[PDB]
Amino acid sequence: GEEELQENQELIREKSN
Repeated sequence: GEEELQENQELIREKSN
């Protein structure tokens, strides 16, 4: 389905410290 983008925003979460 649409798991690509589901994951990318979680990568913005990881940008955290």
